[PDB]
This record gives sequence, structure tokens and C-alpha cells, in this order.
Amino acid sequence: IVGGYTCGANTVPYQVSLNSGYHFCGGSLINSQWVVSAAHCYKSGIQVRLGEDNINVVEGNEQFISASKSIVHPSYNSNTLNNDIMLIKLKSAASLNSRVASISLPTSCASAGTQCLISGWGNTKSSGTSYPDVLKCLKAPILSDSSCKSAYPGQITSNMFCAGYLEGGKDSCQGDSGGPVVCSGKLQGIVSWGSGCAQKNKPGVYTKVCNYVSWIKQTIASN
Ligand SMILES: N=C(N)c1ccc(CNC(=O)[C@@H]2CCCN2C(=O)CCC2CCCCC2)cc1
Ligand SMILES: [Ca+2]
Repeated sequence: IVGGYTCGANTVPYQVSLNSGYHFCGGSLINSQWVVSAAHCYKSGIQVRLGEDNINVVEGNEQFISASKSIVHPSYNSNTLNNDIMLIKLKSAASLNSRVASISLPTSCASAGTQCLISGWGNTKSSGTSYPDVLKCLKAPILSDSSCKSAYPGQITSNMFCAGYLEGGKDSCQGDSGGPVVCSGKLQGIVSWGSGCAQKNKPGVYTKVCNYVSWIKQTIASN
């Protein structure tokens, strides 16, 4: 997260870290058994890390649980990142508590101009590289689809939306991949892609979760 702030420990209790010997993506807890992340975060051998603040220090509220299965959206296209969403099942249910909590799925989408919260452990510099070890937060509005498509012609689909600031300076970035965009208490986006990070007229692009709620609900009920 570029241009954001330190969230504070466990203030984003639905935020998970996916680990395969190291953090490599964010995700969101949607109930005690299931996490939502980006399809581009798919790999085998995932451990889900819940209750994290400093991801390099054991602070006392963590739960580390291996994934039993991963389910990439059946229409994910790795070339365009259309349908960039996947479901991860925990081999054992998480113990839910005030530091380890689920985020609600949308019943409807959110409108442009709605303020959201974006969070993660990704890069904090817009040029170069620095990784934080505590969770970072960013308040960011949903942008109009026309500003989104103008920035990225021919690349935006109806499964994507942009959020952030066209003047630059504040954005998500590498290593925030897969993590949440929460608006009005609902998971509306997943950190997916963008050109650089926090660059002028290059806002972030997020998977449009409200398009996937029926898929999510049917998939978890059958797996
Ligand atoms: N908001 C941002 N600025 C931002 C946030 C997170 C990320 C991380 N995502 C990535 O690195 C993703 C994974 C695969 C290629 N990729 C890219 O962004 C490269 C550009 C992609 C390539 C595929 C189709 C759309 C453009 C990239 C940018
Ligand atoms: Ca920790």
C-alpha cells in the first residue's frame, strides 16, 4: 500500500496473509472455513495466516491453517486477469474472535464515489521497493467506470472496477494482491492489477466481487 497508514493491530480482522514459506498474497475471510483471494495468487501448498499484524513476528493472536483445496474461477483468464478470484478452503475451521472475523459478501454492488478500505502488506513505495511488516490501510473511492476505461483502454471488463486517486500518490501495490477492498461493510473488491503503483492516471484495478456472490455461495455449499 503506497501512501496509506498503519492500520493498527487486528483492526482489519478479515485480512489474511497467504504464506508458502513467505507472505505472497492477501485474502479475505468470508466464514470460518473459506477465504477469498485473487486467482493470480493461485499456487499449491498454501497456509492461511489469520489474526496477523506484524507478519514477521509472532504477537499472540495468529492462527496458521493449511489450505485443503483451492478453486480458481472457472473463467479466469491469466492473460487479461478477467475473473481474477479464487476460493481457498481451510483444512480446519478458524476459531472466530474479535481479531479473526469474517467480512460480509455484498448483496449488491457499490456505486462510484463510495469510499472503501484497502489493506495489505505489499510494497509502500511508488518507485523502488520497501515492504512493511505491519498491515497498511488506505481509504480510497471507487472511480467512475469511464475514468477507469480511459486509463486502461480495451483492458477493463464488467468484472473489474478502479479505485483510488487519479492524481497518484495513494494506491495498492505488489504484495497486496488478493486482499480486500471493503465498502460499507461489504467485500466489494480484490486487489488485482494496475500500471505501476500510485502513478498519475493509473489507478488500481479490482475484481468486482458483487458479480461473483452467487458463484461463491454455490461453490462453498458444494465443497
Ligand atoms: N493498484 C496497483 N497499482 C497494483 C496493485 C497490485 C498489483 C499486483 N498485480 C500484479 O502484479 C498482476 C499479477 C499478474 C500481472 N499483474 C500485473 O499487474 C501486470 C499487468 C497486468 C497483466 C495482465 C492483465 C492486466 C494487466 C499491481 C498493481
Ligand atoms: Ca504475526
